[PDB]
Amino acid sequence: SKVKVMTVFGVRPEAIKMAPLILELQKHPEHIESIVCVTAMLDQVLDVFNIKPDYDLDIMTLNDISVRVLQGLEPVLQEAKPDIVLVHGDTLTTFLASYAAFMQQIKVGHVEAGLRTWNKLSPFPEEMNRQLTGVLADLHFAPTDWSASNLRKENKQDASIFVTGNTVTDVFQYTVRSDYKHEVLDWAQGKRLVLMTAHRRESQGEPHRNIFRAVRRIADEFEDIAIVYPVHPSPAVREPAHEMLGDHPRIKLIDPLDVVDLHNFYPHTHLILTDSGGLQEEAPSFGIPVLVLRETTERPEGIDAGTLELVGTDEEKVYARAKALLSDETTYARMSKAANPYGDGKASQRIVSAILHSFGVLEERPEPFH
Amino acid sequence: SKVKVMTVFGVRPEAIKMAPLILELQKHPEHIESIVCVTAQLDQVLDVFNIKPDYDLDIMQTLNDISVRVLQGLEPVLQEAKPDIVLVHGDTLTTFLASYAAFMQQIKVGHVEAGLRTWNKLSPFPEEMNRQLTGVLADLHFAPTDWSASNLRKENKQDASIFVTGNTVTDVFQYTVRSDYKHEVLDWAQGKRLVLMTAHRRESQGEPHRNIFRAVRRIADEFEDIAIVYPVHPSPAVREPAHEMLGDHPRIKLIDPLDVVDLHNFYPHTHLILTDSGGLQEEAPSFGIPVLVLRETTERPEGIDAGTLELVGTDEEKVYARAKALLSDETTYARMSKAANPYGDGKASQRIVSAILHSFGVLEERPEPFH
Repeated sequence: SKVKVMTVFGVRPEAIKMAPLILELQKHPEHIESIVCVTAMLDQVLDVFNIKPDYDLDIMTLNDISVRVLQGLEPVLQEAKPDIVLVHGDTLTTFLASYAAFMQQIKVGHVEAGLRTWNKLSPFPEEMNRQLTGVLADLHFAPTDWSASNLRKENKQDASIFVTGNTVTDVFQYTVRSDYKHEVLDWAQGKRLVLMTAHRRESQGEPHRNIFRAVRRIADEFEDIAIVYPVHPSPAVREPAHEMLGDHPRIKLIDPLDVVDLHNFYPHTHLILTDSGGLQEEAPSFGIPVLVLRETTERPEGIDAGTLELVGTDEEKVYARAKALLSDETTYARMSKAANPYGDGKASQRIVSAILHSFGVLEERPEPFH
Repeated sequence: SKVKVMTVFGVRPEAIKMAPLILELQKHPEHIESIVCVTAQLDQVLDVFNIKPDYDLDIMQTLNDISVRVLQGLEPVLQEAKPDIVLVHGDTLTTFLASYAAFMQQIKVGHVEAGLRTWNKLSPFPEEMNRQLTGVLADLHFAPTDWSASNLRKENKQDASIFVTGNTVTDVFQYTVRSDYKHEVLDWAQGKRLVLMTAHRRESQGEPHRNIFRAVRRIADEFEDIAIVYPVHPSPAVREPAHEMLGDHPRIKLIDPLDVVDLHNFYPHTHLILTDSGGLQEEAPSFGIPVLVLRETTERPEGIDAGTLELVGTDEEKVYARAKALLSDETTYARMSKAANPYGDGKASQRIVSAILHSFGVLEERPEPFH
């Protein structure tokens, strides 16, 4: 008999962040039996990573989902009798699965533990979901030292916290290929590829107008850049973007990129302007400095590490900081050299070691991630 | 148009501690509409206090079954009654579920008796995990004591959300104690210092009980002005060694366990207590009665910290010696009797209602905390 590890998730983002961990668990058949339970059509990502769910609950109101996840999971847990349920992040499923496991005295491991706004109403219900999971979790896999210190602020036992980095950083192995080809990359071939995204609804109109004027000026000023802008579908973005950026030789407006396309652009790209939490988390793995089109951010670790800079939404600031990053090779090499404080691409390895250690199979505590 | 407060309780003890708070809520009809929701897996308690449940889920059982049933039951009740705040008590599963049901409808949560911690999810199970889960859903924490509030601050709860109110257990004596009260055993004890002893914990049932019974016997032989009342655990593993070792002594009356209302009515007549009851330890010091605790430790420091309780263990000599001391020298009796019950002053319900009124902006000034 083995450590029976059941991973439970049920949305597209959760699936991608859990896939590399599941693949890591399957590398230890000596010590671990890897069970996968989906709550939920997440089989699209599961076909990429070639993950076969052993259970598929179907939950096609917050109270209704809660009841239905609890009902579905009870028989799954008393049949499989896992030693540890692993949940990810801050979905309703993360909390409900931890709670189903708590009610059968099954150990809980929380992947991406410790993220806090300390505001119940923002985000809702994710802040409450991650605080509830926080009280049910036996093992906290904190991506960062800031995450781990959130957990210490709540009086969690130090020995229960493992800073592992984020598994987001483990997916590039499965996703990035050399074979990879795109018309947009061919169009950008000889130039510094500048990747920009603005999907935040609250920046439509005046803020977008300001960003676009700064970007146009930058396109005009630099003859050795090619700006790729995967534009938000909304007419409230498409129109102003086409109107103000649509007929420039060094700006390609395109349809939003798939995750796999996005990951494959990263090796080719020089600078990012985004308001995406995802690009801010991933891009530094490839040396890409990120200028963040926001007044603030929820996560401090990127700022403090210098992988990201807040640049806001006003024209002068966006232009100036974009200019500075594209000429001043000192600031670029600085942001580019700083290592992704969000992970190594070895988080799944550390989480599996932490599970093995907690069950007495590994006598040594793995080295954290700093 | 008022602050609609729905109070939720599930078990006999939960109902008794919530009863005084409901009766206090009913005293503010200008500001508060009081609603009562029962979620039981009780009709005596609810009659003693004259409380009419407005709602009632007749719950049929794993923790998961209860969990699904309470959630299913409460969604209709909260959708209809549309309360502004849900009040929940202690560390029951139902307290958490009711808090969770409320959270999903963005309904405010008030937690009565918040902040009790062992920081061990395995003792008690599932109560420690239940009160931590409730702790993350509560908007208002009604901490019985400063120690309880300190636990909540250790968990990074915001200071303005914590109110130290005292415990509503000290609010129930007004409703249960009558001057008109009579009892055979009270008459038997008349003219004497009544020593009330209980021994309920299964952990001590054997040679610890024999050690205690021996100490009690030597105290019964020694003291002429003493009457020992022992409402014995009805289990033959206790009732037999008790009736064997103490049942002959004319200064000891072994009787059946007391109703809560009877126990409360003994308190004004009792000089001294020996117990392992967490209940007597919370209650008796409201009547200035010193308690010798028949345990090596207790979960809860506030009693020991105040001089209301002394840990005395189960070893014959120390039970004897500490019992003898409390019966012999005032100055020791006096230190313990005079110290204010750190668990409450009978006004907790009043402080909880003020906290609620203040949180809804009806009372502009933050009310003053218990001691």
